[PDB]
Amino acid sequence: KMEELFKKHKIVAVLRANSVEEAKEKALAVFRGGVHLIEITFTVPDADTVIKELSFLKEKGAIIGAGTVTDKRQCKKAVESGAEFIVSPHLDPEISEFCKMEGVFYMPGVMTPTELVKAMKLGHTILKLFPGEVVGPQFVKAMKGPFPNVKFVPTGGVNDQNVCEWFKAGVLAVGVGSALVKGTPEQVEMLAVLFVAKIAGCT
Amino acid sequence: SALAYVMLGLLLSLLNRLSLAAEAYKKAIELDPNDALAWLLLGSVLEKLKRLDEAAEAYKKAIELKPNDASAWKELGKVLEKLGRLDEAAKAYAEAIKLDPSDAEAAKELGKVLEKLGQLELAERAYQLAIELDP
Repeated sequence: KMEELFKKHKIVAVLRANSVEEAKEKALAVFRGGVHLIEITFTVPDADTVIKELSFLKEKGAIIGAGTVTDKRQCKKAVESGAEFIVSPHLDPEISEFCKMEGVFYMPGVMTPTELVKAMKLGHTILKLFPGEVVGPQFVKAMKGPFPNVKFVPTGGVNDQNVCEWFKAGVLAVGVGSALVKGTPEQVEMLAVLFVAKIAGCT
Repeated sequence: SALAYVMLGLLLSLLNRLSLAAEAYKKAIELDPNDALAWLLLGSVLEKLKRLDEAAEAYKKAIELKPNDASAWKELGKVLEKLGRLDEAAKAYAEAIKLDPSDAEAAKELGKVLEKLGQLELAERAYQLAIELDP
């Protein structure tokens, strides 16, 4: 159950890179410095190759997952690429059945309570909150009452200024964008353990 | 006398005779090179003696015997900070908070090592973590 493996490493590196070589170097300093949940988004050129490369990190303790799914074609980029989990925003119940057949965890990026109920009827009680910058921390406590089963992993609008605002509202992990990735393979390490420090110590 | 010398070198350190305590830390290391304490103290004793380049050397052997003292990392990021390598010292303060995220010292002192390095962005985000870890 990814239910377990999230919860622990309360941070996911939502990684977007323009080239394939710059992708390798941004899973490098991220994983070497703190983060162990790596997300491989699909604005990346041929991310179904980068994941099949960085499989030697699954040994050393990494979770190379795919990101930003849009329909039932970027799950022809599915398990044969090495994806240990795939996410998206909200969309598409068939890639909850396309992965029901391949046996790999999916997470929708819910935004409205429709997206939350229509995807709870799926079975997914673990949700991404996208775009998290728009909904706000309000959306955690607001939905935690009537739906005491749904989890949230915010995506977007999560920086070190307001990271503990999401957590003690009540979330599972957080997905981080440019505030963690945008840099050189040294800024990318520094910015990553910068986050795991402000995360481990949310009072 | 693998432990007796360590305590002797302490007593000598307690009387300002730090150079004279430097021997008693060697003579303890000579009797057991794995005594993690004799290294950390000798490093802090060379740091006080300001045998600065050699001071980081014992602080390296200590992080070998017990590779998880936020004390030995923090006190190595200091020695390396004066020594000159504000990059390896920035790695040291980082490896220290990689062990202890409640280090208001290694956070501030890395905010300085970084605000002097270049990234005001990356020094800010440690300067604004040191505010969380102190009233």
